[PDB]
Amino acid sequence: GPSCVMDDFRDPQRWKECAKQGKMPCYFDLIEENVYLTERKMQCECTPLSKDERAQGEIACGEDCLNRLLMIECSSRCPNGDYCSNRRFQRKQHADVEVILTEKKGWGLRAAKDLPSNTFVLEYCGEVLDHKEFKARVKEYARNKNIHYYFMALKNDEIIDATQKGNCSRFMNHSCEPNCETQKWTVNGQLRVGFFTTKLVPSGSELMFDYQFQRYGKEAQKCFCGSANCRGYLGGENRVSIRAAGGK
Amino acid sequence: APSTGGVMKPHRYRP
Ligand SMILES: C[S@@+](CC[C@H](N)C(=O)[O-])C[C@H]1O[C@@H](n2cnc3c(N)ncnc32)[C@H](O)[C@@H]1O
Ligand SMILES: [Zn+2]
Ligand SMILES: [Zn+2]
Ligand SMILES: [Zn+2]
Repeated sequence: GPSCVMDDFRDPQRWKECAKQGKMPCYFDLIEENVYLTERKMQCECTPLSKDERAQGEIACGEDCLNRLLMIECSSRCPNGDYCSNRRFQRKQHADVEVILTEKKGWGLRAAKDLPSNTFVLEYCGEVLDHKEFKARVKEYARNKNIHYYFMALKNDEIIDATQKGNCSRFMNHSCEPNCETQKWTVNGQLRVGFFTTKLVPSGSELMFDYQFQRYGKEAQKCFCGSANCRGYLGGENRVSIRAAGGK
Repeated sequence: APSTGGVMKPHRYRP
């Protein structure tokens, strides 16, 4: 099966040529941070590491950082400055991953190196929609007969839509026995969703999260995860309303 | 009458 590295999406014309030949996924607008469809877009207490502590391998803003424990990233004003290891989303400190074509789920994400447990993979970026916007896109994606869905609940009536604009996190497939999870992090007082490994993911293994999918559509998508505890369908047994799936 | 579609919901892994 074909595979491509994350740096292949930074070349629109090469990517478009690869996509006509089925060597890369279809074109999408690559973004580095969420874009709000409508205009509606804190020091920790870590004692600064000395230069010698940094040389010794000591970590800055590690497991005991008050910002990290609350899933808040540090800013440029962190007491540990440049050494701060709690700015992964801002610095784009992504896991080494590849976009691969799967047998029946479309494109997916795989580990290019062994990924330890609790490793930041990528941020789930996209166009942040309100409920009015979410409903207009529900109608359009149903009209176009789209196979793949890219709506992620963020907060209350707000949804991150990675259908047209996003990054390689939009390729992560569902598994009923997942090896990743979402985590909601605050960066500059703004909520963001990232994917994190839930276990030691060996190199070459596909990265997947439990979508916990709220299906509004009439027909359930069969789940091809292949787990022993497979639920059979993305979205389980019951169908929910467009208002409930949208977070209301 | 969407025949297909839904929303992914964030949640922490627990089981
Ligand atoms: C967020 S997209 C993931 C990337 C997508 N596979 C692609 O090729 O762009 C989610 C879509 O992938 C497919 N998918 C993901 N996980 C699946 C699974 N376990 N079984 C079947 N289809 C799956 C479904 O069409 C779903 O709507
Ligand atoms: Zn800190
Ligand atoms: Zn810090
Ligand atoms: Zn399954």
